[PDB]
Amino acid sequence: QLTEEQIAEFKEAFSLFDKDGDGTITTKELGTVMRSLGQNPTEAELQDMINEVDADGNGTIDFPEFLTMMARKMKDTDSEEEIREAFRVFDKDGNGYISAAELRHVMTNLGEKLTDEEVDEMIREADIDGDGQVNYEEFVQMMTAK
Amino acid sequence: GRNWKNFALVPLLRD
Ligand SMILES: [Ca+2]
Ligand SMILES: [Ca+2]
Ligand SMILES: [Ca+2]
Ligand SMILES: [Ca+2]
Repeated sequence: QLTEEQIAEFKEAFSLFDKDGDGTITTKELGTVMRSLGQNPTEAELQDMINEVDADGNGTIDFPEFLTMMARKMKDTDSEEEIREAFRVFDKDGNGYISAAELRHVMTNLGEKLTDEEVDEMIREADIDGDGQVNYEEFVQMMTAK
Repeated sequence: GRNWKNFALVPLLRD
């Protein structure tokens, strides 16, 4: 029951990291993405991140190893502390609502080239109440519900 | 209608 939709989504996420498109994610590529989000992982942390999933021992992450990384993380995310941390990454002005403009800004900072329509689509997918924004409860639902 | 969950998880990868 893996869908074509889920695969395309994983593919988009992989390509966010794989900025040179060589089909592998290196420590440098992980470092660049986490730094674009205001984090500062050390070389050792980056190596440990790859090591957790590096099935062939080659020092980089390929597609199925990236899928493994994501699946582990989905399973590991129930804590309000982790989810609230992710929420604040997107709720730039801290007003408790992720707007289409805030999501556009974060996507741009990540290097993801998305149309205005694609960003509105993302807000619509997570918006439950229909106010046109994403509140914390809606963000939780998006993260824990699948 | 476009699921964004994988992006929202990225800040949590560091765990
Ligand atoms: Ca690469
Ligand atoms: Ca590998
Ligand atoms: Ca906001
Ligand atoms: Ca809403």
